[PDB]
Amino acid sequence: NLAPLPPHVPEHLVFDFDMYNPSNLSAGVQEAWAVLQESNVPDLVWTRCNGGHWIATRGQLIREAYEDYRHFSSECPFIPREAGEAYDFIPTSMDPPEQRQFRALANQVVGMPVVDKLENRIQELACSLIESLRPQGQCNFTEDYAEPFPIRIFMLLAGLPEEDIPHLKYLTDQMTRPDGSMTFAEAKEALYDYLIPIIEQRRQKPGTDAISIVANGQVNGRPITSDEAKRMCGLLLVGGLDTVVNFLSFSMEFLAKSPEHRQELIERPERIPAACEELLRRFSLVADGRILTSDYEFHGVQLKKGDQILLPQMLSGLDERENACPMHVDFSRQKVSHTTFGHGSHLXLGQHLARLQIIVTLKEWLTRIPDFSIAPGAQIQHKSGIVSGVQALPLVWDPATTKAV
Ligand code: HEM
Ligand SMILES: CC1(C)[C@@H]2CC[C@@]1(C)C(=O)C2
Ligand SMILES: [K+]
Repeated sequence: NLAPLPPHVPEHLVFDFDMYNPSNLSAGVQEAWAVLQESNVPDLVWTRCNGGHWIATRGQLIREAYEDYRHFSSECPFIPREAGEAYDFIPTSMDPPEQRQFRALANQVVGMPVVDKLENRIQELACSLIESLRPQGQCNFTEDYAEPFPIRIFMLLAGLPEEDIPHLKYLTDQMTRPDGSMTFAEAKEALYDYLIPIIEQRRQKPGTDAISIVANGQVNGRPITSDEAKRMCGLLLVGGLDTVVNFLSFSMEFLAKSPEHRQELIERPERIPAACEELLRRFSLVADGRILTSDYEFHGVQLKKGDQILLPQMLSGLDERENACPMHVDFSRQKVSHTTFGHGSHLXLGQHLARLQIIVTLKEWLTRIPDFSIAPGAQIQHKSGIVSGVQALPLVWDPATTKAV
């Protein structure tokens, strides 16, 4: 239900948006969140859902809050409070000064030099999967590509067996879009239960994989601890298993529904990177937040120490104050403004990997299957959370229109 309204919150600021089951979900997730930017809604609102918390609804406030880590701490970055309290991943649960030293280590395993080394295998995997689907004239895109394409690459990078994917994917999903079977704390402890023996093993006998690299790594010139390594490796798993996996499906749902936009990319494939950026804006999908370190008056609103504030990364690029006609996809948009990969000191460090995976998927798919549609009669369902997603995406095409390459 709705948590009782705290005394310090004026009733005129109440807007009971449920980030885990938003009212207008049937219209699309981004559409469902964009209700927070309707004409009657203030820049900063209180929702009584999910224990009660603030929501910044506009790009300007979201950006300002991500910059001000002194007032807006990452210590408790998830809603609901019990999830944010249990959340201890590194670097995300940390503020400067201590946070930054951990970013360099994470960059060693998923940063640009690593992405370069993996790029041929990434390309190869996309081609392999797509060629196998091509003659079928149909797929369940979420499970036939959106999942295995990013996840098998992450498993390879981390040196984990592919048979472990269903278990790990289940756990990650419970931390971002819980189905009610597990609390965040339970899913976290299970993920750590998995990692503990692996980290011990790889500190004793290091390999070349990501976990070995992190577990035996150094931070600001001193050895990382087993526990710090566990808390970082957990985060890396969530990133590899539950980000681009969802994003690809939003993109592909859009392309199937939009023949005019596909054709643009078939006629002019060099536009694909710009298209990637515009889609990252339009189908932005992350929303986490921060906790107030002290009482603070922010844009005329009295925020109280300990208050949680959702700062939906998703909303910045959908904000008409940041981009004209924001629900329209324009691959030639001149200034594509978004905070899809975050803002401030916690900027996504997986973004080279993410962009490569998106760009590769678009290029390799459109080359082989230029003409495809949503299965006739299908209604695409979505699920909202910390990272939002597509429940299923049945696609169809005429094999005669495809090219084996
Ligand atoms: C479309 C794909 C992705 C999106 C939209 C995305 C989004 C984000 C966002 C919004 C943040 C900031 C969180 C915050 O400020 O609290 C973040 C941080 C982070 N992301 Fe990504 N991400 C994506 C892919 C990836 C991938 C593939 C990885 C690979 C491991 C990854 C690893 C990380 C890490 C390690 C951080 C923490 C940085 C820090 O706290 O200093 N992300 N990401
Ligand atoms: C918000 C994120 C996308 C970012 C990387 C994975 C994620 C769910 C986190 O816990 C930090
Ligand atoms: K915490």
